[PDB]
Amino acid sequence: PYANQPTVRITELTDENVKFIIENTDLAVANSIRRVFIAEVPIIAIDWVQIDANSSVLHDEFIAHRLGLIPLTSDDIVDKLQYSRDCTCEEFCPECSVEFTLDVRCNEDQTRHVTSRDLISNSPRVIPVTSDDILIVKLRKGQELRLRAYAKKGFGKEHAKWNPTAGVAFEYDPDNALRHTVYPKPEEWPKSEYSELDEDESQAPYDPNGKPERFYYNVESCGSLRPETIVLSALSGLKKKLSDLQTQLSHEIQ
Amino acid sequence: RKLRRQMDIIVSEVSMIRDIREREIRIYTDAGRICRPLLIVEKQKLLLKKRHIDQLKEREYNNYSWQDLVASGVVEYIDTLEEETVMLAMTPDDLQEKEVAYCSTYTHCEIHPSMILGVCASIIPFPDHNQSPRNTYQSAMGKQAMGVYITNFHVRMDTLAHVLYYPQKPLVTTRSMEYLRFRELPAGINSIVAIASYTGYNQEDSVIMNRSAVDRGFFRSVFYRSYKEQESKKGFDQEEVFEKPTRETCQGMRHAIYDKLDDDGLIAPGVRVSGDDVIIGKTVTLPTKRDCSTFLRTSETGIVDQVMVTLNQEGYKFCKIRVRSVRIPQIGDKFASRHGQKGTCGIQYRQEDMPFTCEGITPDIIINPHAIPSRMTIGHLIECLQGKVSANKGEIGDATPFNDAVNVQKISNLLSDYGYHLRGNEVLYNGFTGRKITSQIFIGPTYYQRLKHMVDDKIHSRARGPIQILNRQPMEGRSRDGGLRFGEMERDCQIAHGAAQFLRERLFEASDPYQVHVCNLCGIMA
Amino acid sequence: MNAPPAFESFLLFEGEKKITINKDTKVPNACLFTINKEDHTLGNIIKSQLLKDPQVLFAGYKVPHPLEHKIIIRVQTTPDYSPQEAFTNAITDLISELSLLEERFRVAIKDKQEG
Amino acid sequence: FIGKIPIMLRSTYCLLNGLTDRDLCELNECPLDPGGYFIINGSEKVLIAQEKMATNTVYVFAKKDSKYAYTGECRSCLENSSRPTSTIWVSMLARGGQ
Amino acid sequence: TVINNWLLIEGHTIGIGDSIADSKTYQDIQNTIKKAKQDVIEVIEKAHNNELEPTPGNTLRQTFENQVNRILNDARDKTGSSAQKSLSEYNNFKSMVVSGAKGSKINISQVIAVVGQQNVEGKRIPFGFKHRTLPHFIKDDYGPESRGFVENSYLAGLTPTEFFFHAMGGREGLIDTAVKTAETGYIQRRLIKSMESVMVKYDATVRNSINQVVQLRYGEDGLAGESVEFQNLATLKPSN
Amino acid sequence: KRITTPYMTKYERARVLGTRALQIAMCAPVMVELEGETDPLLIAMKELKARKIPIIIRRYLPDGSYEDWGVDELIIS
Amino acid sequence: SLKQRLKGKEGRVRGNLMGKRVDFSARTVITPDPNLSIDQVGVPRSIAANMTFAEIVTPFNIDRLQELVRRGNSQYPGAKYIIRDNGDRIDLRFHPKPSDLHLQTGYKVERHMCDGDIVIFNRQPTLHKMSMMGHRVRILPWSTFRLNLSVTTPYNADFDGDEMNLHLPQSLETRAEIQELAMVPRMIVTPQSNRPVMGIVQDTLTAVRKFTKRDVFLERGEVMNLLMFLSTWDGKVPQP
Amino acid sequence: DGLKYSLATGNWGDQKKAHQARAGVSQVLNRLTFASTLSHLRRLNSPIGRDGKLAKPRQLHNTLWGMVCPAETPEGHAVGLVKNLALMAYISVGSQPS
Amino acid sequence: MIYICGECHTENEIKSRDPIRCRECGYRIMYKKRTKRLVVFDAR
Amino acid sequence: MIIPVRCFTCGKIVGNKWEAYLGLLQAEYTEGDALDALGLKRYCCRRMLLAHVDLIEKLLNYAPLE
Amino acid sequence: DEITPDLWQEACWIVISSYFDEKGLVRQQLDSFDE
RNA sequence: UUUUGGCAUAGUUGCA
Ligand SMILES: [Mg+2]
Ligand SMILES: [Zn+2]
Ligand SMILES: [Zn+2]
Ligand SMILES: [Zn+2]
Ligand SMILES: [Zn+2]
Repeated sequence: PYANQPTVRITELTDENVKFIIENTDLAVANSIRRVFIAEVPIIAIDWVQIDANSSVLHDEFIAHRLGLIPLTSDDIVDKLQYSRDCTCEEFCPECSVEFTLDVRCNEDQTRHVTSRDLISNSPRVIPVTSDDILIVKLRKGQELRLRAYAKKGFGKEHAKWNPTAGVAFEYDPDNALRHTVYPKPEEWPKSEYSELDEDESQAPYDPNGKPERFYYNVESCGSLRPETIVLSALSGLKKKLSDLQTQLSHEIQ
Repeated sequence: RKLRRQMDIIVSEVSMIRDIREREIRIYTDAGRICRPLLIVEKQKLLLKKRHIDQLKEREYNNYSWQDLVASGVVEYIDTLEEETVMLAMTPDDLQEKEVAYCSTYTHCEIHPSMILGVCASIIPFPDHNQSPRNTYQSAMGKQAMGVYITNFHVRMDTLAHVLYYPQKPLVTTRSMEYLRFRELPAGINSIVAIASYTGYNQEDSVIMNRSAVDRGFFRSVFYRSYKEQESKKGFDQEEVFEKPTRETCQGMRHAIYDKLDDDGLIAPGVRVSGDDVIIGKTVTLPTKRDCSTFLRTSETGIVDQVMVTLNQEGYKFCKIRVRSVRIPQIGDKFASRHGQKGTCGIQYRQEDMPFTCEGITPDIIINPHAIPSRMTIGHLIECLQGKVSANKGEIGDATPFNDAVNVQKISNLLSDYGYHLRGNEVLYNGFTGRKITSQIFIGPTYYQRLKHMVDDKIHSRARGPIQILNRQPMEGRSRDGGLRFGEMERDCQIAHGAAQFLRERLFEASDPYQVHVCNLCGIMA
Repeated sequence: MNAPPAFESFLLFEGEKKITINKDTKVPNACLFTINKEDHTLGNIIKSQLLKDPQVLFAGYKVPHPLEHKIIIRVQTTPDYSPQEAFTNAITDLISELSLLEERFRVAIKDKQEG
Repeated sequence: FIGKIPIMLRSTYCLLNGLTDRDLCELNECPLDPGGYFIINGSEKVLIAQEKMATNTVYVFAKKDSKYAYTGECRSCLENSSRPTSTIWVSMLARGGQ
Repeated sequence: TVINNWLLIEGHTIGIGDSIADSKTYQDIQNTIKKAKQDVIEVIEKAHNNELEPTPGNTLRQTFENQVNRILNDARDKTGSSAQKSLSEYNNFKSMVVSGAKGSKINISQVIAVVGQQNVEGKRIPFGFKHRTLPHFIKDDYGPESRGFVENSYLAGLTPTEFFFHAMGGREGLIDTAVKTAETGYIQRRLIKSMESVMVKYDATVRNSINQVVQLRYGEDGLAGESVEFQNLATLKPSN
Repeated sequence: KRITTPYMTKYERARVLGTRALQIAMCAPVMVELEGETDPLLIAMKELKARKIPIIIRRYLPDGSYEDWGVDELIIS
Repeated sequence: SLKQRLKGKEGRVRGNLMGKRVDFSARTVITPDPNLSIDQVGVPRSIAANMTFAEIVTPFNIDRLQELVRRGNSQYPGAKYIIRDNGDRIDLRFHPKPSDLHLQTGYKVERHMCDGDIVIFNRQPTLHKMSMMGHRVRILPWSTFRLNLSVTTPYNADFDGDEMNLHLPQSLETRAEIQELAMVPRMIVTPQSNRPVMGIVQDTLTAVRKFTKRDVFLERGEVMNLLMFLSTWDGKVPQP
Repeated sequence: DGLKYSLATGNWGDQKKAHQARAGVSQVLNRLTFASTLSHLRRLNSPIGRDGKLAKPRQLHNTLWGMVCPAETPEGHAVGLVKNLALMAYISVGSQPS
Repeated sequence: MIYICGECHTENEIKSRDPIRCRECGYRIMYKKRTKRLVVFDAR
Repeated sequence: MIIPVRCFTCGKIVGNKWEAYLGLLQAEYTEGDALDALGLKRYCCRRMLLAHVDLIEKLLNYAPLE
Repeated sequence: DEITPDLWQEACWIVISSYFDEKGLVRQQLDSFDE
């Protein structure tokens, strides 16, 4: 009638992705954890682009949309930052945003590459993660792009710019022991990387008493957060959501 | 034929036809005749040799071109009249090789059969695996597809223009696309499409789309509309002048704002405008004065992109005002493959909600499985498989129609080498519950086209407003507004319903009510 | 045009209750919890944890419409145990589970980094 | 002077004839633009090729919207001059009507 | 709602593997096609030697056309049946056809085995050229591929001649759709405007605007078409 | 001397409910014990179930004659 | 000429009496929605805010219509006009005068179309009774008319770009008429061939074919999830 | 003006006799995508005429192999009357027979 | 009232009364200068 | 028009790899080898660099209106 | 000496590319107008 | 301080 005792085993940990395994857990908790990786980990991404001068070939909304998609280093600052909608200011103070300034004038004849290197932050902790650098726009001789933009805290549910994951691989039952999927010709299907069968079987023998468990994860970060930070913030956020729901439920019952 | 093939006294386009049975030799030289080049065949051998191919390989820095091929008497133009007197080989590799003889006297040989297709039909990958009505439908839809219609679109001011943010050349392409410049000006995006039944919004030839992909600019587009206007001087009857109408000096106006304009009566570029804002303040003199300023269309909205002013043919000042409007894909926007798989966006789901493979790939689009069987658009499935092979291999796949070097077996064997199921299926996980979907989903890259028919350009409603001047009924003008005709079909349909009150309400109360006074004795309206 | 704002899928507007309880009159000891501005994230996990309870005779959830943001969770229980008690116990179990998972994930990170 | 003839773009007499892609860019003209159309009052107009029956050729048909069993039409037209084409028919009267 | 939500657990698709038959099935289809072509050649040789005799009521061209048409029809449906037998239970084409949701057995045969004869105005492809359907054949060739019998399935892809004849076949479909739409409403409007005023009066008779008896009772029974239904008379067929 | 059917036709039900709902919308007296009913159509439906609608249907036979049926007289389907 | 004005398809008697443009009509693209009942139609918020229905002021709805008058056109749901007993018309997007916002019995408020309103829903060409049917308005936050999938086949509609029309009855008697005669649940059976005009369609039909197979087995949580979507469920889990 | 009007409106023949003039020869160029522009520039229009009523032209005829596209035509009341040239198809420009 | 010549890109102050022509190249197509208003986009 | 910033499907950063991709192609790499060197394993990411058409280079031929 | 069938697939498309390099897609309109 | 609007053509395109 109570919680499982989930066990973690990290198989790989690089600076761009983390691969791990969770045993002793139901399918719903693992799926919600993957869902929270994708759509509920807050990061800092550019929003509120104000363009002072844009004589480039790409129109203004194009440049703003490209700026929004640039990932920003938000490893340790995002937790103490506040949502701008909740802050008490003109919506941009240092406690709820990070200012960015771009001012590029192409004077030489050669094609000028406006990259993420040209984004100057007012806070050193928050920079573009590439600082090759992400190309924003190419400028001709005589063209200019000059703007100031901010970066607010948000999560992937609101807009995909705030999604920190570059693809979250999730798997369970690599040998199809539970037969949650029914191969018409199981011999034709390649073995998963976590499969434990020999090269004469195609599926594990069917287990009627089986239950989903030993969920394999591979969380690849776009760069704005370290992958371990993504997972820790994900679990913290889901716990926070459940605690807030418990608070509201208690208030409703009383 | 010797003289024509040598470019002697007879020019190439002259066509000679011998009716042997009727003993006639008709030579035609006039214009209007259609012809095409065919390789000449002599004694079951092409006159084309490896030397000509070597010379054509160095087409640059040799000055050997097609005209020298015609001058060498290897290829000649044949018209449809002369085709009746021509025995033509489909391909030289087999049709003229020695075997159990079908015909030992071939006069010509096709260059490639795929050239029978036109322009819009030649961008179809694997059209010979489709049903021909869907080839026709795609030939229509490629005309309707979004894309970068021209490289100098920035200076041009066309009345309507649509430009896709991130167009891509197809991963699965035809050879003939190299000569249409489709590789330079593509119209569409390669989309990871999964052909699967799901929550139910893809049903009945509709499409589920990945909301996060759209947030990343997937099929995001821009729509340019240009409004032109000229001030004129017609004797002294009146005179139009570009200037912002002030609220005191002109007795005729609308409730829309007039402060967006500058002192010259024109709106500056880089200013948002709603569907009623004024962009060209033009005042016509009253024999005070009146306004005839132009506003945006009622449903439209956007930012003034560009503003050009110049003198027309007579020398009057006139301006053209390009208005940018960024269109994001939404529910109702049309999409189509290169196989006539027309469909609207049923609903948009975030990435977590979409189903996903074992390696975290969510499809950009989901289409209904039932769009295939009555269609028999097997070329769509072969395109998906070939595109998966192309993306894994890192090489643009080939989908020339009548090519025997490529078939589904070879594509499947190539795909199996990359650790995928040979038929393109994959084990997809339900994005909501995380459970494995029982059946394995057919998923892969496929080239999709956004058609110009967005929902916002075709949504309109009316309560009441600009009636006619004669019929005193609603009419169309300034927008799509003006009601919908309750035609004879709807009239008889409601008669079948027996809904006399609703029929009367539609036809009398809520279209054009009126009342007249008529004498009781006579019958004429008094 | 008619596109809803992106923020109104997780934000409660003024005078909107996060969670509302209504007794189901069709069956004794059954309740319906309508939670606004939530999705399958909480629905599926709460449903699974409720199914782990032995005293819960029924536990299910549904989103009434994907374009809308509500989850209706129906919970029926044995006569000696209320649905509200089961719901609270399930949420506390999930919170304990995720806290333990956080601690063990931190320990695993420290071992992998040291290793 | 007798008038002004519209000029099909990228023809032998359009100013974009035989210009390299660079010069087309300097004139803000797309090098991939195929041409083949006129500009009339700023509007790009294209002439659709009109299909019609070939001239000076004998064509024998069997009408039965008339009293003739057969009919040999010949839309004879002059060469390069006198655009009005004279259509002669030589018909055979149907033997059924008697 | 219930079935759409269960389908998220089940799921349903359609792919290349659903259009693939085993090698034995392809060999059987090819053998059937070879036999059909051989017996068409025998019929042609009988016709050329004046050995074919016309059936009563049909000229010799009609007799030959009927013979070859029935030959290719039985070959086509035999190939389609053999392909249908090759279908597995997990085959999604079969799943969508047996449910009646979409498609037909003819669609499966055309996708897998043989697209079949292409017809223009209810006949084989006519000799547009001088006694030829295309410039790639010899004159006076009444073979299957010559007159527009496409033998490759949509999976296998059509040859150039086969593709062009298939486009010819689909052009009639498009044109007849166009003329159907041209005749949409015209017959219907004429009918209603003849009949719009006819109504069941409160004495249960059926009368027009001018109040003339059309039927003494509606449908000769006075019953609406809503609540009537098929039944079987139990005393008509049994013997005494 | 009534020859017409004793059953309310669907068209009779439609027009009776429409007119009575309109009358209730114009503050007409209500002939059924309502409880928190605000929509006039629902109140009219409650009246029809109670057979309390004070309306008489004049059915015209196709000879100029007519029959006046009370709503209570007819059989509600 | 005068004779030309009356003859033809676009004459006064055939272009402006048998058919004519009508006020209170909207049109847009259709899209599927399995989560709506067959008698429900999704409506964009903009169309609902543009369209209006005249609600007569009574002592029961005086407070509600007063609140809607307070909202005005700028906020949805609201109202456009107040038609007083004298017939004079007060517009609400321009008049902040609180004296003009007083309501009393007999006044009519042209309130914005809201949820539960009855609307005739039509698809041209109109070929039978079921090509125009009554639906209940459901406000959903996008720019298309969402429909149930079962109502596609009476309309002969598919979501390939097809547009559909929506007429709003403006009067209580007409609303009751559409309720009692033209609602799509009443239109399930056609009198054309005394059968249902609508059945189960593509995905749900294939899925219910697969679902009712003998070997479909569902564990405890799966059936509990499915029974949530069963509206008519009595709340008793059947014996497995 | 005489060319200009005829190219501006697409009515061909005498301007004052436009009642019996052939219409739709000149069309505004369709600039929506590059493929549409190329398809419009390579377009053939077959008028109805007296001749089209005698034999049905909408159907895809055998001689259209290699000259026009086998599968490209607008739907509705234009199927088979509006065609597009094949890729390698080239129309004779005319020459003197002397 | 500043315009930019289409050919030579010269800023010209042109009144609403006089004809429009480039004051150093004679070119007859003029584009308005970008607005000095405050312009903002959300980066979505 | 220009290389997208993110991968449309998975969201991986791709905008910082177009110039490197072209540079590898100038080093006589097969396109599969170039994409493997850039570290794009999922075919969703590979599709974008493999199919991208860079029209901004062509748009920069035209002089700016300043 | 002669084009082998294995190399014919390259040869024919070389010929077609040479054709479209020489002629282009709109020779019809331009040649008619020049004539 | 409460407006509004060109008619008739021709072409193209969407759905049935
Ligand atoms: Mg449709
Ligand atoms: Zn702040
Ligand atoms: Zn009188
Ligand atoms: Zn200048
Ligand atoms: Zn990717």
